[PDB]
Amino acid sequence: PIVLPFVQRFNNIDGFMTLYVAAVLIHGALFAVVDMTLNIYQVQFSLTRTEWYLMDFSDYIASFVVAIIIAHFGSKGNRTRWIAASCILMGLESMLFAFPFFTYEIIIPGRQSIELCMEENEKRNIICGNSVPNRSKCIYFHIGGQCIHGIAGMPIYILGITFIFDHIPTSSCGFYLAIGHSAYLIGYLLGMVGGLQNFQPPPKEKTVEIEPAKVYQLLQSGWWKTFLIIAAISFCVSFMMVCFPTSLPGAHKLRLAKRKEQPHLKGFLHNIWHILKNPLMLTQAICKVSEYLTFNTSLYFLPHHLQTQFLITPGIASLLTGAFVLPGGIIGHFLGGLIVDRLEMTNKNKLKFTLVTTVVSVGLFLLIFFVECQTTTFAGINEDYDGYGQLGNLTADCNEYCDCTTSLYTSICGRDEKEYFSPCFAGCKATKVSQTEKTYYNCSCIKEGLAASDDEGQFIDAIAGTCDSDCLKLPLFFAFYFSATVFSNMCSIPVISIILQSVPANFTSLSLGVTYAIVKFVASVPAPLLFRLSSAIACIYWDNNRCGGKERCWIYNKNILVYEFMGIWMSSQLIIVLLNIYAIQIHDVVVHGEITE
Amino acid sequence: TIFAIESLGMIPRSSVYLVAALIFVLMLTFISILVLSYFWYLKIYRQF
Amino acid sequence: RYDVAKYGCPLTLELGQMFQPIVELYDENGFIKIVDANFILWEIHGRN
Amino acid sequence: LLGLQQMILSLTQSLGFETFIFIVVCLNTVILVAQTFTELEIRGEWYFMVLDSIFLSIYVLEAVLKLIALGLEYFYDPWNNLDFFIMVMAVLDFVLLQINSLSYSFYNHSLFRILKVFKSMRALRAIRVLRRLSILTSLHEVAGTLSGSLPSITAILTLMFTCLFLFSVVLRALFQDSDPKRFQNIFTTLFTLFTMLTLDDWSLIYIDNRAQGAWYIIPILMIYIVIQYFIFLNLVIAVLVDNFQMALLKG
Amino acid sequence: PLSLWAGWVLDSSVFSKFIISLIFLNTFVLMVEIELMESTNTALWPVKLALEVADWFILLSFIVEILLMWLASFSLFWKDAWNVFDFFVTLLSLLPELVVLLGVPAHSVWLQLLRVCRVLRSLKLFARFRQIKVILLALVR
Repeated sequence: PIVLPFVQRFNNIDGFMTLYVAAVLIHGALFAVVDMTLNIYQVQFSLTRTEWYLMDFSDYIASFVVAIIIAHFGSKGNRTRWIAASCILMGLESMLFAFPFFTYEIIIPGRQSIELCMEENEKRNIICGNSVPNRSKCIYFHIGGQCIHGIAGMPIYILGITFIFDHIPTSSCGFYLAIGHSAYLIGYLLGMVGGLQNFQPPPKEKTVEIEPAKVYQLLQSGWWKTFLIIAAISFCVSFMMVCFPTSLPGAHKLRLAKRKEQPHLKGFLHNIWHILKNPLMLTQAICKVSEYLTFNTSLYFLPHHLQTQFLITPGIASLLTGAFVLPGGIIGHFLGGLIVDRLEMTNKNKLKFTLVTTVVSVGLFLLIFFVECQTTTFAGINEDYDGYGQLGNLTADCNEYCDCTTSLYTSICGRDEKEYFSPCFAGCKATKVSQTEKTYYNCSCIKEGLAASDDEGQFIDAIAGTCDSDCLKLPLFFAFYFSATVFSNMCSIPVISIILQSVPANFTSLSLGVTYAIVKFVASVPAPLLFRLSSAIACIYWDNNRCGGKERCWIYNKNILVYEFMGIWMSSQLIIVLLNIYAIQIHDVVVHGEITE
Repeated sequence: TIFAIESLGMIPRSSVYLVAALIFVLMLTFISILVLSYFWYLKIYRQF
Repeated sequence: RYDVAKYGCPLTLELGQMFQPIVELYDENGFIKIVDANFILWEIHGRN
Repeated sequence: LLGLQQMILSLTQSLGFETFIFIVVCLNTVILVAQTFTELEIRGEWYFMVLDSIFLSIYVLEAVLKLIALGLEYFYDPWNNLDFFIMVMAVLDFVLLQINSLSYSFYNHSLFRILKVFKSMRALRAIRVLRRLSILTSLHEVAGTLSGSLPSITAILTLMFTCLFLFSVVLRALFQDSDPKRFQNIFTTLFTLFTMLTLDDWSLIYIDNRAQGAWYIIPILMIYIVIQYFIFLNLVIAVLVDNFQMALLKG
Repeated sequence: PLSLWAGWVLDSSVFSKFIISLIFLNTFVLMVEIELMESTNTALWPVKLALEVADWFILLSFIVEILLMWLASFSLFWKDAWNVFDFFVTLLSLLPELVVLLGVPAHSVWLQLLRVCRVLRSLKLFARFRQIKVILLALVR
């Protein structure tokens, strides 16, 4: 008996769009939290990188195997019911991911393993690996969570854009696509910010070795809070959207205005035949594949590039790459949508516009390479430690005294402008710590040094972290990355607008699924293998003494990595340019044939 | 007799590239605004 | 190489200030008187 | 009590504003000119500020009556806007003195200076409202013929402002590390350019700048002085002379 | 384009409002930077550098303004009315960038004369009123 004007306004198209923005925002937040949660889980819980790759590919293959089936299901049934079911499965997924971080928080603690480790011994706390037991259950939980996450998240990005395509005019389709992409982007930002504001240790960062144990407790506690909050929000959104009627009044009015003036396997095969016969769709699909490949490569590579070239600490480098890939991206998406919406862009003009954007992006990438051709301060790789020992003298008496592990070696900076790996191996057996800075005392394995330094209460103080004297190229590179992100995010909206034009209204549901299958299978499966091959080509000097099977390198060759990644990016962009220059002629031929003026 | 003086000066960081980043952000935004106005006038010159 | 056993504790002077090198005479038990003479200052190594 | 109250207020406002306001403002002016008067305040200082508070209470009663009066057209009068502003600062400083306690400096402070200059435009507004009668037609016509050419003199003062600001910028720029101690900041700069514009010891500026190592700054100051002097003074003199000259040509 | 573009950007009120806003913002900012160039406010030092570089951006806006002037009659504009004086003043205001990029201004820089030249050009290109114009015509005759 709800005949309220609140309902009569909530069934409007803007009412649907508000909850779609909220759902895309919470999906982006959950995905951004989940990715770095899996990364820190793999870093902390004593596993190998191949398993991280496996449970990262599990989400992608689940999305691939759910996309076509959910497009086929929504092509015949109500999209709202499937969206609500996906949101319900999403809310279940968030709690299923939260459960291991609260039930199984005693897998690998600092000292809480009282059965096989004792407090008075330091060596016995890092051996007798009972953490490997009760970890396979967590692996099963995480792989199931990734599977249900893909199965519950994909249909959304399919059916919401299907709703936009089938019940919004093209004058606002670009705006809705742009604000949906911006909602996903700001969800990524907000999720990473909430994750990194709690996973990072409190201002008591530099206390005694109960600090890793309390950080280990705190990060799982924070994930347990955040995932239940996300699950409650998703369940509330699902329940609110369930109350929405199937027959939308605004959609029915639009259909009545536009009326004037069985998905069978054979129909599926005919549709695939039409898709393969029209080469515009193939060109746009490969262009989207290359754009996604370039975006993912840049996102995965920029923090590592900052560590190896600008000496940017991992989390700070990832924070920089995140927090400065969004302001360009959201503005580019908004501009790309708004240009088409305000100016009523045509298909040939869209192709020319995308070609111009890709050309200027290629020029900007060339400028980025030219800037990277400049030199910078070099840390390490000084062709053996000044003649005292070889590459492999890191396991000295100074290393053996304080019991350092090679998997967490940081960079110290002496006062003679020489940077040394393993600050504890640098000879410093005393560590007195200030409130805002880490430093090392009484260093004996170090060189002469002691040039200037600075202290008040003592002396012989080696500061922690990587010292930098010429880091002014970073803001320039960040501005160039702003421009590159703008022109990369601004290319995608005209492609989707092109995709809308060539497909009739009744079949517009399956086009998004067809494109998204190539997005997640053809592009997303071999790209990490290619990235690992390039990374193995670059990181020749692996830690073969202890680390073994290529788990942690130390010498990341800046010139080789820059040259290879820029060659890959230039090849992808030139492939996009060639596809666009083919598609311009193809679309001109098709238009001339269909017009025959 | 001996004595050594260490007096602080005012040699700061140049920050020339740090502000050249702002220069590049600015004229890229100006070029984008000019391109938007360019496309708008390409839409609206056919009336005349 | 600077040190303290041969060069003494150095000054820690802040941004540009005014200093007069004023020296007094001392022997055996203690100081005798303030020194009024003609002075010359020279750096250890050489600057301009 | 709407329009009927407004018309009752109009009639009784005419009557009581002619009767009560004139005598109380005359007494306020008498006590204020006996107050300023820095020889009789020591023959006082206790019978003075009590009468100030009493007549400020009378003035805030005038403000209350004007607020309860017709409103918008009362606000439309610029003099009444000045009255409202003066009553705002009057209630502000009255409650500031009334609350006591506080945490800032006192005992004849800069805020107290601001307060007694506040009482100075209070006295000025009392003088302005006491001259409702017998303004004298000769000086009334003289003042009207003064105010006839407002746009010309405003344009000329805008020009002189732009020219002084340009001269201040160029002289502060050319005088860098040339003993700025007289004009180290913008205020003292523009004050030195005011002295240069008002013929005040710029010959002394020349003689104590010859003691410095800069000599070419003296011809620059020289030509700037003479051009701004002749141009501005001649423009204002000519404009006001002709403005009264059409009035002379008329009746 | 070209001359048509110059006419359109002169006719549009948004461009005129933007350029006059930049003009008076630059004139207001110009005297701020000369007041303090020390470590009195550490947090206000990078933003003051950014304000000086915003003035450099105003010089780049003058560069694109003379590009719009190149879009006009080009060689005919080399000998004209006070607009050619404005062009010369903008060139003299672009000159300090060159003399700090390659001149090493530890000498008689004379940057201040060009600065006051561009300041007076901004103070004259401020959409002067008709009351100013009539008295200026009286002064020139």
